[PDB]
Amino acid sequence: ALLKANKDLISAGLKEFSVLLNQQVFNDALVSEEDMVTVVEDWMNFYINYYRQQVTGEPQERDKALQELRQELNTLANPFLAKYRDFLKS
Amino acid sequence: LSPADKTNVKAAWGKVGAHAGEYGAEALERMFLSFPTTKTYFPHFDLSHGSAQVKGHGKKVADALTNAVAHVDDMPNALSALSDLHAHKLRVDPVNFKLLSHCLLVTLAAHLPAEFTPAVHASLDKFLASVSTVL
Ligand code: HEM
Repeated sequence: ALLKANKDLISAGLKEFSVLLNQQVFNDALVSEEDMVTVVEDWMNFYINYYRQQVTGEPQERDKALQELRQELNTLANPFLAKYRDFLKS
Repeated sequence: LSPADKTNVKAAWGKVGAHAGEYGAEALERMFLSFPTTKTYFPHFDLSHGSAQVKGHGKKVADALTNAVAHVDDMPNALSALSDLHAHKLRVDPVNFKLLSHCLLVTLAAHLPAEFTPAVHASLDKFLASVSTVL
């Protein structure tokens, strides 16, 4: 109920975000858990600041679309961080 | 790197790397800030007296990626070879090498909000992560 326009926009960034996440090769990270978080948050800031110019509508709905996106980007990032988290012990 | 992945890199870099050479000192700084760890040692560029070296360096990064991206088909070990040079001769830890690429991609997302698209970033990130050694 936010807008048939930004509704799909948010869906696009989450697909694009998955191919990004899914193409990651852990054997090639050598980055700590601490910095992997930084990297991912930069990737999310990135998408938000990107679609911030793509969201359409009025301010009320504007901030609303972004907020849902970030909520979703995290939902994908969380499993990612966990799997990577379980790349230390292993 | 699939035949399609390579076509996307050339496209991506084509439309976004034209001024990459101007973001040396900035990508370096983003790294020092976002990743403080890389800041404890860093005996490079003689920063104490300058910005000239990290600036010139920023040019080499862009030029190298340009050459490397233009030759993904024929010279798949360009980045690999370059990375080894840093890791084995220049005293540059592969993670700093990897992080500066990230901070360089971040800088570009800053300076080019409508060109630096999600797909443009994934297509470049995939190329940059192809720093292993190919055979
Ligand atoms: C984003 C990844 C990077 C790329 C693509 C890159 C590329 C290059 C290239 C093409 C050169 C010239 C090599 C030659 O002599 O033939 C160079 C030199 C050098 N790089 Fe990097 N580099 C990267 C990251 C880094 C990082 C993170 C550091 C650490 C501070 C670093 C430190 C140096 C140093 C000290 C030299 C010698 C510079 C000079 O005196 O010209 N590089 N790099």
